[PDB]
Amino acid sequence: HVQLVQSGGGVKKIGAAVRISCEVSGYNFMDQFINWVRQAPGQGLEWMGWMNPIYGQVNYSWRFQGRVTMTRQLSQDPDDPDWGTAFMELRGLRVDDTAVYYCARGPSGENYPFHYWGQGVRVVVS
Amino acid sequence: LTQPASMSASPGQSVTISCSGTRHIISAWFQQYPGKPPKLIIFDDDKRPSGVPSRFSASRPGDTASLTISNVQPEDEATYICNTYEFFGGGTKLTVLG
Amino acid sequence: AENLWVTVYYGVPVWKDAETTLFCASDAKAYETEKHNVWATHACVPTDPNPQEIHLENVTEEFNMWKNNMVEQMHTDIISLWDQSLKPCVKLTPLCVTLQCTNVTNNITDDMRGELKNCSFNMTTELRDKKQKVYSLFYRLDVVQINNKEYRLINCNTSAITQACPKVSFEPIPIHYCAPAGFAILKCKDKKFNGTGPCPSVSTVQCTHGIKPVVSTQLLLNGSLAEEEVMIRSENITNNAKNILVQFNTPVQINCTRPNNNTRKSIRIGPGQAFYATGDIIGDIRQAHCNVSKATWNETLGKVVKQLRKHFGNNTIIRFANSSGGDLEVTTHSFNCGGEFFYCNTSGLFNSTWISNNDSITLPCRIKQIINMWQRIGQAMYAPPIQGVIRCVSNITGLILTRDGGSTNSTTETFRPGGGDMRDNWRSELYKYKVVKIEPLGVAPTRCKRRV
Amino acid sequence: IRSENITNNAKNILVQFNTPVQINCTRPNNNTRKSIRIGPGQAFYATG
Amino acid sequence: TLQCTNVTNNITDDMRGELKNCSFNMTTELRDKKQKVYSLFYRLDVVQ
Amino acid sequence: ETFRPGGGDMRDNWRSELYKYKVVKIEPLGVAPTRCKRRV
Amino acid sequence: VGIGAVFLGFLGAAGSTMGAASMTLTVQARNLLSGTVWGIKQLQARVLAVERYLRDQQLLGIWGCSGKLICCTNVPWNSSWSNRNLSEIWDNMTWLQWDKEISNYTQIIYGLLEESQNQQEKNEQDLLALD
Amino acid sequence: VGIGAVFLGFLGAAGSTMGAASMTLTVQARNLLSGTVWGIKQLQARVLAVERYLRDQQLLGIWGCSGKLICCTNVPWNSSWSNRNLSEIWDNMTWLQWDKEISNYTQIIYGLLEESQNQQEKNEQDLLALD
Ligand SMILES: *[C@@H]1O[C@H](CO)[C@@H](O[C@@H]2O[C@H](CO)[C@@H](O[C@@H]3O[C@H](CO[C@H]4O[C@H](CO)[C@@H](O)[C@H](O)[C@@H]4O)[C@@H](O)[C@H](O[C@H]4O[C@H](CO)[C@@H](O)[C@H](O)[C@@H]4O)[C@@H]3O)[C@H](O)[C@H]2NC(C)=O)[C@H](O)[C@H]1NC(C)=O
Ligand SMILES: *[C@@H]1O[C@H](CO)[C@@H](O[C@@H]2O[C@H](CO)[C@@H](O[C@@H]3O[C@H](CO)[C@@H](O)[C@H](O[C@H]4O[C@H](CO)[C@@H](O)[C@H](O)[C@@H]4O)[C@@H]3O)[C@H](O)[C@H]2NC(C)=O)[C@H](O)[C@H]1NC(C)=O
Ligand SMILES: *[C@@H]1O[C@H](CO)[C@@H](O[C@@H]2O[C@H](CO)[C@@H](O[C@@H]3O[C@H](CO)[C@@H](O)[C@H](O)[C@@H]3O)[C@H](O)[C@H]2NC(C)=O)[C@H](O)[C@H]1NC(C)=O
Ligand SMILES: *[C@@H]1O[C@H](CO)[C@@H](O[C@@H]2O[C@H](CO)[C@@H](O)[C@H](O)[C@H]2NC(C)=O)[C@H](O)[C@H]1NC(C)=O
Ligand SMILES: *[C@@H]1O[C@H](CO)[C@@H](O[C@@H]2O[C@H](CO)[C@@H](O)[C@H](O)[C@H]2NC(C)=O)[C@H](O)[C@H]1NC(C)=O
Ligand SMILES: *[C@@H]1O[C@H](CO)[C@@H](O[C@@H]2O[C@H](CO)[C@@H](O)[C@H](O)[C@H]2NC(C)=O)[C@H](O)[C@H]1NC(C)=O
Ligand SMILES: *[C@@H]1O[C@H](CO)[C@@H](O[C@@H]2O[C@H](CO)[C@@H](O)[C@H](O)[C@H]2NC(C)=O)[C@H](O)[C@H]1NC(C)=O
Ligand SMILES: *[C@@H]1O[C@H](CO)[C@@H](O[C@@H]2O[C@H](CO)[C@@H](O)[C@H](O)[C@H]2NC(C)=O)[C@H](O)[C@H]1NC(C)=O
Ligand SMILES: *[C@@H]1O[C@H](CO)[C@@H](O[C@@H]2O[C@H](CO)[C@@H](O)[C@H](O)[C@H]2NC(C)=O)[C@H](O)[C@H]1NC(C)=O
Ligand SMILES: *[C@@H]1O[C@H](CO)[C@@H](O[C@@H]2O[C@H](CO)[C@@H](O)[C@H](O)[C@H]2NC(C)=O)[C@H](O)[C@H]1NC(C)=O
Ligand SMILES: *[C@@H]1O[C@H](CO)[C@@H](O[C@@H]2O[C@H](CO)[C@@H](O)[C@H](O)[C@H]2NC(C)=O)[C@H](O)[C@H]1NC(C)=O
Ligand SMILES: *[C@@H]1O[C@H](CO)[C@@H](O[C@@H]2O[C@H](CO)[C@@H](O)[C@H](O)[C@H]2NC(C)=O)[C@H](O)[C@H]1NC(C)=O
Ligand SMILES: *[C@@H]1O[C@H](CO)[C@@H](O[C@@H]2O[C@H](CO)[C@@H](O)[C@H](O)[C@H]2NC(C)=O)[C@H](O)[C@H]1NC(C)=O
Ligand SMILES: *[C@@H]1O[C@H](CO)[C@@H](O)[C@H](O)[C@H]1NC(C)=O
Ligand SMILES: *[C@@H]1O[C@H](CO)[C@@H](O)[C@H](O)[C@H]1NC(C)=O
Ligand SMILES: *[C@@H]1O[C@H](CO)[C@@H](O)[C@H](O)[C@H]1NC(C)=O
Ligand SMILES: *[C@@H]1O[C@H](CO)[C@@H](O)[C@H](O)[C@H]1NC(C)=O
Ligand SMILES: *[C@@H]1O[C@H](CO)[C@@H](O)[C@H](O)[C@H]1NC(C)=O
Ligand SMILES: *[C@@H]1O[C@H](CO)[C@@H](O)[C@H](O)[C@H]1NC(C)=O
Repeated sequence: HVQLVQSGGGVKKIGAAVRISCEVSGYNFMDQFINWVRQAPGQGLEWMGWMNPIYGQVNYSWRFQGRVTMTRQLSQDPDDPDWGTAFMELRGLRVDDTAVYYCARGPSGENYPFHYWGQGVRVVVS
Repeated sequence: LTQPASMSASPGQSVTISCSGTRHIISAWFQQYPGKPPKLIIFDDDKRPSGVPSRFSASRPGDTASLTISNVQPEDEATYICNTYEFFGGGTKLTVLG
Repeated sequence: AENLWVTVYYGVPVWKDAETTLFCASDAKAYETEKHNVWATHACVPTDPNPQEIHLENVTEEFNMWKNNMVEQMHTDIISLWDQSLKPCVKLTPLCVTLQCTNVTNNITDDMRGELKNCSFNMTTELRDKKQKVYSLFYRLDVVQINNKEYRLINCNTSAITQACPKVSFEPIPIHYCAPAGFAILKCKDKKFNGTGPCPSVSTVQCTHGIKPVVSTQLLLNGSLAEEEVMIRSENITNNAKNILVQFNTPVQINCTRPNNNTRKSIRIGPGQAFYATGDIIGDIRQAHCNVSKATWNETLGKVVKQLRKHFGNNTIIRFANSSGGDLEVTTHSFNCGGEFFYCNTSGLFNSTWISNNDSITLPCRIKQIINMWQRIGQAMYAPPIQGVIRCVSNITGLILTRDGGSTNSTTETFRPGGGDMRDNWRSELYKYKVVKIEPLGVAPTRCKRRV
Repeated sequence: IRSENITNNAKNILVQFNTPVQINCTRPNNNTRKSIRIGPGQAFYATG
Repeated sequence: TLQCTNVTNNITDDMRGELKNCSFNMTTELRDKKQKVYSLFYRLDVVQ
Repeated sequence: ETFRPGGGDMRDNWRSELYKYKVVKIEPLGVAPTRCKRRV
Repeated sequence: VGIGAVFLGFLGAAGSTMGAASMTLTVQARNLLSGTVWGIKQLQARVLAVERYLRDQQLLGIWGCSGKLICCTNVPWNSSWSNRNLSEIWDNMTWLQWDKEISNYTQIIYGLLEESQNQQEKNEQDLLALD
Repeated sequence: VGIGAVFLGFLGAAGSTMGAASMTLTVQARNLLSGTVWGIKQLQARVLAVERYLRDQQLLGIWGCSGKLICCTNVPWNSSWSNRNLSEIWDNMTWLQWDKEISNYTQIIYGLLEESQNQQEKNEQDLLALD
């Protein structure tokens, strides 16, 4: 199947860094770009960029450049070569981004549009 | 992409939803439960995933994407998301009275 | 003229599309030196000269550079030939001893970090009872700390490290791709070739034109040009997940080098294997660098802007920006120069905003020895040091860019240099060829009879 | 019962009966796999 | 050489310890350093 | 007549699975006497 | 230089009229067989080519011809598949249109041809044996 | 089993009389050639099959027929080996009896046929050359 989970939400004081983890398995991790979609209450979905785990490629939006780091971790040992972890570190967040973050992905061989989605980590700022 | 806020319906009625813009670049329709991950219900404007009732159909003669649904089931109130590759629409709250 | 008689004709000219295993061929230039002194020199047939190409007419065949065979497989062939070249070479397994290591006694500043670390450690000689102490030099990207700071090679815990034989030289050598008897290579000679869909005038060949595999993420080095128009080869340009290949006509002369003078040194690791390390650096210490000629670079970027403005509307704003993350070999473009790989950055070029209405450009490098190319899970190879000063003059020919996922009505459509994998390095070389399977034995109706 | 010459007492005798017999089998001891590093890239998988 | 003992089970005389708890040295990635690791083996995998 | 459970090797495990197959080589090109003549 | 290269090339006039297709055939009949890592690749290519050629030759042979290169069968053609006028059938269209038009309707003409030809040598054998 | 078995079967009437075996021959002539660790086994099996088929075809070729399937030769037959009445030789027994009856006298019929047919084309060559 297609297994994907999230971790690391919560509420944080302004000026700190929020770490959000998305751990995926059940499919070969080399392909299938991670797409990081943020959903702000009271409005439709907005997109904040995507990541590619072959070489940690990133592609941000017109707003987040200079505030986000979309890092990754592959599997070191060939025992389980399809266990991937995409991390997103968000820094210096304003008070107006209390939202829910999903790590979506795409079909076999492409990236658009999103089929699978995540339960979603909710982040609030105080 | 300037979608309607919300609309109401009654069981047994067929309604059409129109998405504006999209400049003829193929749109998609997402059904979302409140506080849940929406799953794809229409892509390529011509196909639906397995497990979807056939009452859903979509097309796009021009720029606007028209999605028509028939015999709406009473417990199918949800929110609807319009997708244009990278963007995301305004969404609509469809409420079926009982 | 009313009876319809069936006939079958052999040798009918008619083909179809098929997926098949092609056939390599090596030029006589690689054959000039033999006994495996070079790379991929005794693994192919000699190429037949003076081919019998015939200029076809009145044929409208379609290509599809993205959904075509013969390109997804040549990567497999290249990687298999590359991997088979390390089987008879040395292994570094007993090397990962705790290197007691210090800084080179250079006249460094605070910011300019010591790019050479002088590391001493123990090794096992031929006599298994005795152990010797030897010293060597490593670049800063080959030591990670554990705790007079003990260092170890970065990929030792990751996987076993294989040392490349000094006999082989990594320089690319021209290759030819012929088809086994029965197939044909349809190449179409259109000038303004989009690459997908129909192509007006075609020609059948038995072997490909000179193709050379060069590993380089951004700004593919030493490539093949375009005919008249600076081409932008990605039809599906609106979706921002796919890279955008650009191929501009006049080449840009990228001239780089390393001016240090390495002194190779030999240590005995066992009965038959030798470990080739860096000795004492003699002469001056500097930073390996690249130069690009400013006027040519600026004119080429202007041409690229002109041709990109057609696919996004006339009145729009375009501004480039350097890569914004990733590994050290896709953050900045990587290239092999003289048998060693430069991870030399490229933030001095992609920085120009073009509204709608010679001082050589220098750019600094950093050098790495151990490499994990093609991102194989458990294979890290060691590049032996090259003695002296090293230099190479190369032909920048294209770009590999990625758009920005701008929402709303983004006018300043910022692009980035997006290296991606090494497959797009070749997809710009094998876009004009399709492999067709000849299907003889055609069937046709006509009038005739086989009497007795 | 598949052997004609059954009289010689060295060759085995194969029997194949029509209805199968259900045989269940299991171990309930809950093992905990553990990883140890045996070398540069190789793991030894012992019991915890 | 495994320095090995018996699992602290509530065994009887007949029910021999079917899990032997063994400890032994092993070579890590750093060739100078050696570690002491413990593991469990079945009785039919150790000879004295 | 006492019987014992005799395991033997692992080949008798399979021989009960492949008792109903034999591999035959087709030999075309039959020869036969009859009455005909290759006319001129 | 000369017409020899054109008449002994490779698919020289494939897209041209079927008259020019029938003009040269040896460019296809002849240029179909001759022409420690990758040796298995080379042998696999060679065996695939030879097996395909022998399958083709056998498929011809079980029919009413083996080496005529130009085979005319003694059974009629159904007027429902091609549906093209036979007066101009040899000049205007191209084999790259024949393959399109025949792709839907094939692996059945072969069956009819082989069965009818089989009956042909069967009753010919019966007649020659009784006479 | 259906008439499709008769049309495109495999040894579908092997045990029947040769009279009922002569009607279908294509199911044997065609189903004889068509149908990476073990790539060596693949190459071995493929070359074995293809070489057997080519040996068979050449054995036909050195005789006076190559593609007529049924082959009738102009030489007499010794009446000491089979010794069955030729009136019912074609309807009562089976090929699975023919191979038995002719097994003892083997690799000499091919030799006699080969030499006699060889001198047959010798005379043919002499006549055509003197013509
Ligand atoms: C890969 O290689 C590329 C090569 O282009 C590098 O790209 C450049 O990186 C440097 C990083 O230093 C940047 O260029 C400079 O950045 C400065 C930021 O502050 C630095 O400089 C001040 C001194 O003013 C130091 O005190 C401080 O500690 C930082 O080191 C800018 O301030 C610079 O602009 C200045 O230019 C002149 C210089 O005299 C001044 O008069 C100006 O007032 C102005 O202050 C300069 O822009 C920049 O990121 C890249 N520059 C270019 C041209 O591409 C990559 O950094 C390298 N990779 C990595 C990982 O470093
Ligand atoms: C694209 O083409 C350019 C040139 O067209 C090419 O640049 C060439 O790079 C190679 C290195 O790969 C250079 O080759 C060296 O040249 C020096 C002289 O400057 C020679 O001394 C070298 O030979 C030594 O090393 C050999 C290694 O085996 C030894 O066997 C030998 O005995 C010598 O010790 C070596 O030949 C070459 O000089 C340049 N070209 C020019 C014109 O200088 C570039 O590499 C190509 N693109 C890519 C990606 O490779
Ligand atoms: C791409 O180009 C941009 C151009 O701005 C580069 O951004 C600059 O990068 C340098 C080095 O990473 C930054 O210097 C650092 O600044 C931080 C400030 O927190 C300091 O702590 C460090 O010690 C160092 O001095 C610089 O600030 C930064 N400038 C901006 C405006 O972001 C970027 O590095 C380039 N990326 C690549 C891959 O070339
Ligand atoms: C790397 O460290 C070694 C330590 O053994 C240096 O070797 C000695 O360095 C001192 C310092 O100048 C010299 O006086 C000795 O003559 C060196 N001995 C040998 C055998 O070389 C070595 O010089 C250091 N490397 C560099 C470049 O300084
Ligand atoms: C190389 O081996 C020698 C001995 O074979 C090491 O010298 C001693 O090593 C022990 C560790 O077993 C340390 O406790 C001692 O302090 C070392 N002696 C001295 C004088 O330092 C040596 O450390 C090893 N490594 C190097 C880089 O020489
Ligand atoms: C490549 O380009 C476009 C989308 O980027 C597709 O071409 C057509 O574009 C029009 C509007 O521009 C759409 O209405 C059509 O549905 C698109 N398709 C066709 C067949 O006309 C094209 O499909 C894209 N390529 C792929 C593989 O989707
Ligand atoms: C990089 O090297 C090329 C090739 O050498 C340079 O082109 C000429 O090189 C010769 C000898 O190397 C010089 O005498 C010429 O003066 C060079 N041409 C020019 C216009 O200077 C090329 O110039 C070098 N790159 C740069 C940036 O100078
Ligand atoms: C991008 O190009 C610009 C050239 O305009 C350079 O950055 C400027 O460099 C000048 C020279 O010192 C400074 O006075 C400016 O403050 C710099 N910034 C701007 C916005 O003009 C430099 O070559 C490149 N900068 C980067 C960050 O890549
Ligand atoms: C790097 O330095 C070495 C040593 O300083 C140079 O070696 C020269 O080698 C040649 C031929 O073997 C001798 O004729 C010279 O006398 C050596 N130089 C010295 C100073 O002894 C070597 O040439 C240097 N590298 C380069 C590229 O010049
Ligand atoms: C860099 O590219 C240029 C042009 O693409 C090359 O120059 C021509 O290369 C062709 C290739 O066979 C030769 O036939 C021409 O004679 C060359 N002309 C000139 C004026 O050089 C060039 O060879 C490439 N490589 C280098 C190192 O410049
Ligand atoms: C297997 O079947 C039986 C058991 O050995 C054998 O049949 C006997 O054959 C011998 C010699 O031909 C006769 O004297 C006996 O009369 C046969 N048994 C009976 C009960 O009549 C047979 O020989 C065995 N097979 C082989 C090949 O040895
Ligand atoms: C197997 O033997 C090891 C000895 O190294 C035991 O490890 C310790 O055992 C004591 C009890 O004797 C505990 O108090 C410690 O907490 C144990 N330490 C560790 C790191 O496990 C181990 O418990 C024995 N295994 C079993 C199942 O008893
Ligand atoms: C594992 O290795 C350690 C040390 O590397 C061994 O401990 C030493 O054992 C010898 C022999 O019994 C003693 O003379 C030393 O005094 C011991 N040293 C220490 C620090 O304990 C140990 O015996 C080995 N085996 C096991 C099971 O731990
Ligand atoms: C196609 O072009 C060739 C060019 O030689 C020409 O001879 C032929 O007549 C053309 N086809 C048709 C149908 O006219
Ligand atoms: C050498 O490089 C290290 C890098 O951490 C630095 O701390 C040190 O000051 C440099 N110089 C010496 C003499 O160690
Ligand atoms: C190898 O072990 C070290 C121990 O500190 C660890 O930091 C490193 O990450 C390990 N290697 C890999 C590839 O994770
Ligand atoms: C690419 O260019 C060709 C012209 O050769 C054109 O027919 C085709 O439509 C172009 N691609 C797209 C996606 O429009
Ligand atoms: C680059 O070339 C264009 C060509 O029109 C010119 O306008 C521009 O000034 C040039 N840029 C530089 C920095 O010389
Ligand atoms: C463990 O098993 C051994 C095996 O004989 C036995 O002697 C011993 O009493 C058992 N128990 C302990 C605590 O060693």
